Amino acid sequence: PPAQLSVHTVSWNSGHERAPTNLEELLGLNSGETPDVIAVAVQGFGFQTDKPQQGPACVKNFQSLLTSKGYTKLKNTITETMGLTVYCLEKHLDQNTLKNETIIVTVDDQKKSGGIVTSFTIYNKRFSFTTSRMSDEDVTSTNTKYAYDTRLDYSKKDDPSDFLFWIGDLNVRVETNATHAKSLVDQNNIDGLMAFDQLKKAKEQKLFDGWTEPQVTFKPTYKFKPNTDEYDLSATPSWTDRALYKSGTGKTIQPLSYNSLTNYKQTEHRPVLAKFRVTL
Ligand code: HEM
Repeated sequence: PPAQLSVHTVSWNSGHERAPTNLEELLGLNSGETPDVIAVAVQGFGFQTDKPQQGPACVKNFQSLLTSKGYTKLKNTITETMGLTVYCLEKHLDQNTLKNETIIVTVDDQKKSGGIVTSFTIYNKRFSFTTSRMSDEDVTSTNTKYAYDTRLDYSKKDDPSDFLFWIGDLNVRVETNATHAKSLVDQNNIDGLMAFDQLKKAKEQKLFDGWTEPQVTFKPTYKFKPNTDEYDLSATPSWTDRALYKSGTGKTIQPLSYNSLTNYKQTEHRPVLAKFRVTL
């Protein structure tokens, strides 16, 4: 069994938009890296039913790029508002110990908010990937707007997973006015604007307890005028798509890079790509 494995994650609050043609950039494969595990999370509208019939292009296009690099799709899960797919290189899998398992958590009677957790074991180490989705208006188990539920947190099991990732738009925003936020963006004072970000507030309320976000050096990923790099200042610029990590068992998880993908500009939010090296 290997000393270390690499994991790439991407999430995007893509809304109504279809999957795009250059997936190598999206998955962080454009400089020839070969991650052991890839997870892709989307938030948007109407996936499961699929009235635009983009399901088949999703499958066609992802399966065509990834199967020829040695990936097996462990699971794709879709709801009306979320999608989560996890891929792993074929060479790591053993059917007798993989114990591939997904749950879906619903918090409302329309099944629009909640999350997905997909877990599996390779080399006797358990990985869990979560995505989640919450509305501002929702009544919730936390009495906050944040996309946390303890059922989605596999570090709060009696037998916590070894490597945990939570990816998606957490419904965490920047709590200041648009003018001040845009001034801090224009000055590139990322840490100054992050001071107003709600993740620390969620953690003060004991949500996302013990979860770490890699250092953010990129500008807010929302809200943009589509096809441009111009902020739509009808919303305070915020960091929407996030990647969080933790270990339940004291394993080292080292972020290598964490960045927004500004070249993908076709919508209001920009995708966020994180790359990690984990030590077994
Ligand atoms: C641009 C954002 C999107 C991304 C990144 C994305 C990503 C993915 C991924 C990675 C898969 C699994 C592919 C595989 O089989 O290996 C998938 C499946 C699927 N996607 Fe998307 N998707 C997007 C947009 C959409 C939209 C707008 C719809 C329509 C509502 C949609 C509908 C579906 C459906 C129905 C499946 C499952 C189809 C099947 O299992 O036959 N996707 N998507």
